[PDB]
Amino acid sequence: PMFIVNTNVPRASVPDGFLSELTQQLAQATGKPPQYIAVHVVPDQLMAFGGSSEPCALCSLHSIGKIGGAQNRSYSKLLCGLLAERLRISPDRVYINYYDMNAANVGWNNSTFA
Amino acid sequence: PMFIVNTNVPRASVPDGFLSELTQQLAQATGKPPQYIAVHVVPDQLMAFGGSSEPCALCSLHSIGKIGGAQNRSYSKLLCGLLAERLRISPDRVYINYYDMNAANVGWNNSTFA
Amino acid sequence: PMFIVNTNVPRASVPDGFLSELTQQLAQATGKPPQYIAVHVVPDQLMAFGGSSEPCALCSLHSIGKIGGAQNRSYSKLLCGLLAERLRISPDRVYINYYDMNAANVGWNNSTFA
Ligand SMILES: Cn1ccc2ccc(-c3cn(-c4ccc(O)c(F)c4)nn3)nc2c1=O
Ligand SMILES: Cn1ccc2ccc(-c3cn(-c4ccc(O)c(F)c4)nn3)nc2c1=O
Repeated sequence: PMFIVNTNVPRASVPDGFLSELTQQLAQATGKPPQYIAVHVVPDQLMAFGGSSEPCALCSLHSIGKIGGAQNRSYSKLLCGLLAERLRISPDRVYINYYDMNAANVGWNNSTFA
Repeated sequence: PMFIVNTNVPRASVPDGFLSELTQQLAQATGKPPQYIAVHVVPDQLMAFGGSSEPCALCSLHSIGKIGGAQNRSYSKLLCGLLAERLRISPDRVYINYYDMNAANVGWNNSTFA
Repeated sequence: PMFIVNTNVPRASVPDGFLSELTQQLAQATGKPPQYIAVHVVPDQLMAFGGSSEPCALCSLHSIGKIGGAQNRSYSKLLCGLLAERLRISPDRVYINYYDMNAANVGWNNSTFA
C-alpha cells in the first residue's frame, strides 16, 4: 500500500517517528506486511480548506484490494485520529482519497504485480 | 472537491489571493458550498511539458459527482482562464485530470461520505 | 501522457537532461507524440518504503489508452531502469501506479480530449 499526506502544517511540527508509526499502523489496518507499505509526508504546503488557511490535509491511500465501504471508514477514523493527535489537524479539515488498484496497474521491481 | 495545481512557476509569482479565488470560482462552478472546496498549489516544480521547461501546470480535480463530459469541458475553460491570467501559463501547457470519486472512497471527519 | 516521480533522493542527484530523457523515452514507449508528454520530478521528499528511508520512489503514469498488462510491465522495466541508472534507486524500492484515463476526464487547452 501507499499513503500520502500533503499538509500546510510546518515540517518542524511533524514528530520524530511519524513515518514509522504510519508504516506500522497501516500494516495492521490493511493486513499487509510493513515491507510493502510506503508512506510520504509533504509539509509546508500552500493549501486551503473551505477558503481558510488553518491546518488541513489532503491525503490518498492506494492499495491492491483491502478497499471498501466499511474498511475506508475504519482507515478514516485511524488516519484522521493520527493527524489530529500527531499533527494537530482537525478531522473535518482532512480529505482522503481511497484507490483500489488493480495488480496489473502497479509497477514494482522492473515488472508489475500481475 | 479537491483541486491541486503543480507548476514550475516560482512561488513569488503565485498571488496571495489565488487559493481563495480558486475556492470561490470552483464553488460556483460545481454548485457546492465553499466550505467543502479544498485547493492546493505547489510551485517551483521541476517539470516539463512537451519537452519544454516554459511555464506549465499539471492539475487534478476530485469530486463526488459534478464530473462528466460537458462539465469537464466547462471546467477546463474556467481553470485555463485562471491559470493563464493569475500564473501567466499558456492554456496549451495545462493538463487537468478529472476524477469522479465514489462517496465511499472519500474520507473526511473520521468517516467517509458514504 | 503524464509521468510523476516523487523521491527522497536529493535535488542535486537529478541529472540535468533527466526531464528530456523521460520525455523522449516515454514517447518511444507509448508511441504518443512527445509534444503531449508532461514529466514531473519531485526530489528531497520525506518518505519511507517498507519502513526504510533508503532511496525510493513513488511514481505514476497517466495516459489515454496504451495502458494494460503487458505494456505496464514494459513501462515498469523502462522506468525502473531509468531510476536505477540516473537516480541510483533500487527497482525493488519503486512503486508505479498506472492510470488509464477516459479522454473526457483529461482536460487540456480549454477543453478535454474527448
Ligand atoms: C450539495 N453539497 C453539499 C455539501 C457537500 C459536502 C461535500 C461535498 C463533496 C466533497 N467532495 C470531495 C472532496 C475531496 C475529494 O478528494 C473528493 F474526491 C470529493 N466532493 N463533494 N459535496 C457537497 C455537495 O455537493
Ligand atoms: C495519436 N495521438 C494524437 C494526439 C494526442 C494528443 C494527446 C494525447 C494524450 C494525452 N494524454 C494524457 C495527458 C495527461 C494526462 O494526465 C492523461 F491522463 C492523459 N494521453 N494521451 N494523445 C494523443 C495521441 O495518441
